[PDB]
Amino acid sequence: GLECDGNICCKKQFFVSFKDIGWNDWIIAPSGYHANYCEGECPSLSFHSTVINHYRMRGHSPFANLKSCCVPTKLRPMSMLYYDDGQNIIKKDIQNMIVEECGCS
Amino acid sequence: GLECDGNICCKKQFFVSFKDIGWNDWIIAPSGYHANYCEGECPSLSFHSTVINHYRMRGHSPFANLKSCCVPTKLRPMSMLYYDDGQNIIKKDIQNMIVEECGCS
Amino acid sequence: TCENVDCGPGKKCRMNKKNKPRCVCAPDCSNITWKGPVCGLDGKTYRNECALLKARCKEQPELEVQYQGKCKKTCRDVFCPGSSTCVVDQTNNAYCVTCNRICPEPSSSEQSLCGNDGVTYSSACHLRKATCLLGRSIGLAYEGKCIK
Amino acid sequence: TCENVDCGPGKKCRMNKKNKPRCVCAPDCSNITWKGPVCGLDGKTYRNECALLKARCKEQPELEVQYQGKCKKTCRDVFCPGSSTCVVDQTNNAYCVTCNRICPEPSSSEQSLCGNDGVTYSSACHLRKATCLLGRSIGLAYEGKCIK
Ligand code: NI
Ligand code: NI
Ligand code: NI
Ligand code: NI
Ligand code: NI
Ligand code: NI
Repeated sequence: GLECDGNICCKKQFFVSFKDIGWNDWIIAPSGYHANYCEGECPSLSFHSTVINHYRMRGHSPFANLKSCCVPTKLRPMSMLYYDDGQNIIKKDIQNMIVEECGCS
Repeated sequence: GLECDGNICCKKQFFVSFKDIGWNDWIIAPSGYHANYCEGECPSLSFHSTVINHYRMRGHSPFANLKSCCVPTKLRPMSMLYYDDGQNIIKKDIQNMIVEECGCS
Repeated sequence: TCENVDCGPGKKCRMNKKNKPRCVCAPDCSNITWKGPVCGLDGKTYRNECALLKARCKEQPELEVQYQGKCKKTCRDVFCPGSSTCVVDQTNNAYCVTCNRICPEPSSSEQSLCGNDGVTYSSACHLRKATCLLGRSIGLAYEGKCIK
Repeated sequence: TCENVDCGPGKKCRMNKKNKPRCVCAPDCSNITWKGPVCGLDGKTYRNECALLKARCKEQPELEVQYQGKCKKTCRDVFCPGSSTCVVDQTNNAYCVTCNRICPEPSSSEQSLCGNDGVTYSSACHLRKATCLLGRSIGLAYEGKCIK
């Protein structure tokens, strides 16, 4: 239940400008993007989350007392053109750039 | 300041057994491992964290009101041998299997 | 059981393979002006803008048309929209971008760089500006002022 | 400024390239019994066990010696420690493992599988058990009982 509303765990749409940040000469394109983020209260999984979640079960011994929190559960890539160390123009499709979904860990 | 002590954000050493979980016939080796996890209170970065962190600065507009939390800041790989879908024996070095460091996001 | 599910604009509910209700991409393609192939910001040619909008919903939330027609090598046959201009990347693919033009002037020469063109640039910003404006990498010959 | 910094066992403080105090790997290699090369659980040959312990501290916290000597292809020349036994993976690399032996007996035949060996196995667990024990993949010919 991501796009933030009225206050739980949810995705907040949020635009960052590379000019604001000071990277507008290093990053050729785009000029900014909706990176987004997760806000709110916490009252498919990686292998690590999956194995640990087993020991989080009510009454389990040993017990993993994991600090639960509103984090990204889904991320998306974005293409970017930027200057490398030789100051050459490089395009890449960069993974994990955008927060697409948020959830309680 | 990871290994948990006496209660902030910190790494908890924690062993999971693939037998406990029910994966001991699928996973050939190892039989379990110290996956670890992060526990505690929150009162190098990915590109996404870096751009968003700029808008988290005291008094910034627009302002990212990010739900801060004790999450892994460093993960490590582990080798594993397991059966694939054809029930063939496969070895891989799997990235991000172990929590090595924890910190407030 | 989708009667009650609402997934907002761009999306529809559809029953999946295991009977469960799921939200799937369904962008509005009902008034696309340009009917032909388009070149996405990912450097991929799409059959039309509708295919690009579905990829945007499905996989790349910031994917946009960067120019009309198929993606091209070299800037020779590329027409960039608006105030954007053409550059090529490392494998000679054309991209339409808006070049930065503002570079702070440094008060020393410690930031100086010598381009492969034999030109001394006052800073990385200055070399990057000439590069974007030229349309293709110039590249760093070595740090410091060019040696005479 | 490292006088005061303490990084626990396996580690030491050392001044880095930019003057800052850092913790670096420094495992105890002062009584290693086996002096020769070792084969790590990652399938890599290490010059000795000390090199393996440094890699464990630096990069792979669960890396262990799985057998002594260089890593081998085929199980022909491999001696597994303890109750462990040898299998080969997809490219014929030898690994020392402890095979599972416990498989629940299913009460139907819906879980049945036909191995490439022409043997009908009652479940995936049963085929995996015969596989580990054989020492090499058998593989699935098709789901269901073997057709006569
Ligand atoms: Ni700012
Ligand atoms: Ni956007
Ligand atoms: Ni959304
Ligand atoms: Ni359990
Ligand atoms: Ni361990
Ligand atoms: Ni540690």
